[PDB]
Amino acid sequence: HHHHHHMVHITLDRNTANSWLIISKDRRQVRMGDTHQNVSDNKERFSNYPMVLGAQRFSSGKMYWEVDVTQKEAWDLGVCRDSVQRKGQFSLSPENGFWTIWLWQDSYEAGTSPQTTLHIQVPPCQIGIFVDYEAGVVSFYNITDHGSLIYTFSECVFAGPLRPFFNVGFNYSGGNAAPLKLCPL
Ligand SMILES: Cc1c(Cl)cccc1NC(=O)[C@@H]1CCCO1
Repeated sequence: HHHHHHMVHITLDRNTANSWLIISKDRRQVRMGDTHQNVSDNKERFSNYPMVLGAQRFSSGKMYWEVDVTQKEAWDLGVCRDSVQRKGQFSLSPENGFWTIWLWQDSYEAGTSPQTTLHIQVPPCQIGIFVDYEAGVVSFYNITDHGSLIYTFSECVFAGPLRPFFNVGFNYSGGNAAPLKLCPL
């Protein structure tokens, strides 16, 4: 791809984080803590899952950023509506305002309803995310494999401002403590 020139500097929004997340001082890294992180509750926080939003809101144009997923067993990445549900149980789907991919149990899947199997030959250590607001496109790229396409959501009905979306995943196994990191431009 040749999307790198629409690069945007994403930072994480502490106020949206599940209360067990630890966001770095530079707001570019997030990991699951081994307990509640001593913050007050608020209506923005994702309650049921280890999720957080980027601070930036996008309502036009082309945007591109990259995320490091090295040595994680589970995660979700993409974009979502600013108005997505925060509390209780929900599925990641375009109907619920999410355009995402994930790793779970040694398989990669796109967050369609029902979910779509991804075909990845080279497990990615860094993921590129491209949004074209006007075109209604969200695309994912394998930076480890020379930028190869992972998945394109097209005919997207955003229906609102978009925010970068992250899930560090559960760490029941003890093998998923590693952070998500926003990679430099
Ligand atoms: C923080 C969290 C949410 Cl939000 C949802 C489900 C699980 C967890 N916690 C973990 O994955 C690990 C394993 C048990 C102790 O923490």
